[PDB]
Amino acid sequence: IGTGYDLSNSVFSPDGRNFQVEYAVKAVENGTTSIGIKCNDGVVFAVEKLITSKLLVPQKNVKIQVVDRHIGCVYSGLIPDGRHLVNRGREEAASFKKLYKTPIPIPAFADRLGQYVQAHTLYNSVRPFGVSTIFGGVDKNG
Amino acid sequence: TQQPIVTGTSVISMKYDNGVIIAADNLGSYGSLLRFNGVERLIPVGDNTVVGISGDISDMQHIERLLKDLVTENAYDNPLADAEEALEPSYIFEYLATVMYQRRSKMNPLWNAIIVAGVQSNGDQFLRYVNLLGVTYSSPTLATGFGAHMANPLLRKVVDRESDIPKTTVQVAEEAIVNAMRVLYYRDARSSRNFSLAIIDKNTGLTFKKNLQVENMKWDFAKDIKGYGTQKI
Repeated sequence: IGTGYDLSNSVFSPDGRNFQVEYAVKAVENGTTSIGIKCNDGVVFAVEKLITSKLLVPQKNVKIQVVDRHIGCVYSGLIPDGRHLVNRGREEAASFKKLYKTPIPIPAFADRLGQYVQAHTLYNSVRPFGVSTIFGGVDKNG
Repeated sequence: TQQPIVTGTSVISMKYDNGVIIAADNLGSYGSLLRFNGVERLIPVGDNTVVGISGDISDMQHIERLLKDLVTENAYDNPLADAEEALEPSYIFEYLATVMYQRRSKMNPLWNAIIVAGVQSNGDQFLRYVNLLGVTYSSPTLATGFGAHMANPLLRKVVDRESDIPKTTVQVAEEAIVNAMRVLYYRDARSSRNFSLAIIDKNTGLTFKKNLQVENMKWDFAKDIKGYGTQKI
């Protein structure tokens, strides 16, 4: 019973959902296609870059971004939010390497990004991320 | 750092027609004690830069971490990190000198002397110096510590002015560097026999020779020296 539960972030609808998160998911569904494939001893990322016009310089406007020297990240949705997320991930990896010397593990980096994105769904003062991110790489565990 | 503890002694370097040579021993001195044998004081950056660091070893490790992080952050969002946008020696030296001057002005400096040696993209030899005070100067021959007093005059006999740089070859420069290292091992108490040497050549690239040693040591004349003067036998 009620209405307007989708007008504010981190507000629970009577069913128990966060409609702003699902609207962000709708925004990511509108984005271009991007895939990741885990092989035996590594990972591969691929992305489709829509040629809006032939005035675009080919092989430029890159979409895949490198974190540390062993993490790859691609995202579908609002590209600037993906750049924000990879910047935060680079900061997290830099802090981890500074304190522990070893390059950040992939599960650790994933949990860092997840906690950041989750904290972006705890307050009505911030908008949820408008990207879905496929990332990963190789560490000591494979 | 307010007081240096574990220290490195000297770093020597000289230009030559096709690039630069740099050298530094592998000694970590605990004041008057030569505690750590085998400590690399030459840090290679990319394939075209070498940073020789003398002084506090902890601050040297900090500078190593900073250089590695700079290399990492240069690869970020850069498709030309391999070439045309790779880290140049001038960029690295400017960053290092800015850091040194800032830490000086905050009254907490990095107790180090740094010599940046490399070849630019257009083939020009880059050789520059910075210290805990932020003083920056360039010369065809650059040395720190005891090398600035003893190794410098020898190397300057090879290259006394910029006109002599095209004449000097890699063999002559390497021989001069090895002779200066031998002289330093002779007359420096805080020096070691083992040293490493980097050659940045605009054609062959980066040559990094480790575990080098001082050889051909004249010590025979010591057997004929008897007494503090008056003593005959």
